[PDB]
Amino acid sequence: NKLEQIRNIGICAHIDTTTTERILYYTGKTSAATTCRWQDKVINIIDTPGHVDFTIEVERSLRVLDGAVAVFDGVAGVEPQSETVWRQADKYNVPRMCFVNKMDRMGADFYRCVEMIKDRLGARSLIIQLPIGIEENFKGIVNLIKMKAVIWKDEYFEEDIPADMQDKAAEYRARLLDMVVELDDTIMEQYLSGAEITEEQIKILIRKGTIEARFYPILCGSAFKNKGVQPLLDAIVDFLPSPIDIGIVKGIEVSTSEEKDFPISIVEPFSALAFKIMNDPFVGSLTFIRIYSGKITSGATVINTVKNKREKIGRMLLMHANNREDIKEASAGDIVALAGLKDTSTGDTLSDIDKQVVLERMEFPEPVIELAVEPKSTADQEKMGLALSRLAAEDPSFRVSTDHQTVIKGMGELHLEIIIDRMRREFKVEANIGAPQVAYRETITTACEIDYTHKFARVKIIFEPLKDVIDLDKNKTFVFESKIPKEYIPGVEKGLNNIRETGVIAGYPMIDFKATLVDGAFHVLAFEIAAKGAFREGMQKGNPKLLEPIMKVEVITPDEYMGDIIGDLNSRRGQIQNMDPRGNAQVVTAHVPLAEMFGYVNTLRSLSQGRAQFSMIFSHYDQVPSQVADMIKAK
Repeated sequence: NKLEQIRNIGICAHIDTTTTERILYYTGKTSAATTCRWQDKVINIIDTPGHVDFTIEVERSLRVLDGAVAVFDGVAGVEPQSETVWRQADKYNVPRMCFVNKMDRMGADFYRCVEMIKDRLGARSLIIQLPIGIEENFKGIVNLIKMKAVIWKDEYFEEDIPADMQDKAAEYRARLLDMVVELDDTIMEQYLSGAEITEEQIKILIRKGTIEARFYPILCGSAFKNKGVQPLLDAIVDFLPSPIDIGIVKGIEVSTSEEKDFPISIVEPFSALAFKIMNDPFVGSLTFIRIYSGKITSGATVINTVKNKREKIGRMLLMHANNREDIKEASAGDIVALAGLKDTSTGDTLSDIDKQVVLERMEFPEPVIELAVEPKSTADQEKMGLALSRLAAEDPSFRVSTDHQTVIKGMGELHLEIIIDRMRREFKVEANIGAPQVAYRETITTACEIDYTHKFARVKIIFEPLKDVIDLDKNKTFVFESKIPKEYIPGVEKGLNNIRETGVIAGYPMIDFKATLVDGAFHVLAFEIAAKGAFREGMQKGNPKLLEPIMKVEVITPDEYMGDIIGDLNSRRGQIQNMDPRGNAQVVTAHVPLAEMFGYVNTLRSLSQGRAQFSMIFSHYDQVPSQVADMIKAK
């Protein structure tokens, strides 16, 4: 089966020639993904670096790849940057191997680095290699599976383990076997009875253990001096999962909103996730997708289930080390680039029309952070619009609005920082940005009726906080209903919708309420004036209250910092929801008001020596305390 021959991988390395360069040279004899071959497998190397700190992109990278190679600086050991990615991989139980690099550099200490992998990361390490020679003398590795040394001259060759290392080699051989036979009772009895265990036997258990994330095979080498890359390639093919081994992709069936495990299979309907959009001067914008089921041929019609818009498959490309290949068909397991797509963003799902699925749940929360923009001069206004809209399509969680001064709206600081930067740099737009503003909201607490007359039209309307209504069939923030004296019912809606943006307390939009038009009168046209007065006066009678965005904060930290981290979260009016041990770390889940989260990236770093990490998504609105409610009515 073609599907079992695939290896979808990331190479996670803190940029030191690099390991990935050596990988790419050996298969032949810049891209979001590169496809190459080793032994009898097709390897798809996902470029894991990106924003590198955005969080969303890192998790999306981890769902596209199926296994990972974690590369550790042989001289530095385990570094904060590598810990934090390793923790994210723990989240998804990504099958992983460790490659201890730079074994030729001054101070390179394989065994110190293995100790940090075991200690700092709490990873169960399966050492299948030992280094031969220290620093400048590093010459190769002892393969503990074959019990043989592999040496590189300056050509290479496999020989008996060097004499002065037979003690270490034979001791690690055992430690390996004790780890490996824990996954089977029969071979366990075979190893206990004294019989020799075959290499093929050992490779199978190592593979099972690696795929189930029971342990992590450790390898070493030197990409600089070009030593150890071939065995790493062999271990990638031998031990990292195929998409068959993953078995399922998680998602939602669109018609039912039911979450589901979708089987990875070519005979099931087509589905794919776009993970990077890359601009190319020769072929235009490329959308890289990982296909999880079904097939697409050029000319097929699929549907973008996040945008709910059809797309047509035109050009399809495979990226190799130094050439692109036009292909006319792609199928489950493949990673390919599509050209000329109309409106598809990273994170979007492309699906069969007959069965629509979404693979990355994409609730589009109302923006929490708002920024005022003024173009530098009257000229750039043309560039100031085309650029901000070209980016609001590539990213739907960003919005731009205008008051009949333009305003941009995002979901967090770093999110807006990246946009403003691409705005001035990539698009040569010159403008001036104001200071951020929290997107406060307003609601009513109690039901309130009001008969309002303008002169001459008169409406009589009941306002109700949705939490108390006795109806429904959907879930909108503002609900309209008219149990009516007039055929002008459309006129009341327009007025009510236009003015709720301007709330009664302090100018913020009113949300979470029904408005029931009951009875009226007439004598002209344009009832919006009266419906506005009803709202403007009525809503003061429903005990209106200011609302602030509350964020779901998820902090992954090593236990020693959690006391400080939790105390700081509570100083931000945060409320801890849960703690779960993951390895030797803790996952803290909290609700914190966005207003108290500015600069948390840098605070968390200084509180955890760089070893903690966090993610933040909009949770809900709730009422603001008295002290801040006065702080908001200040302006």
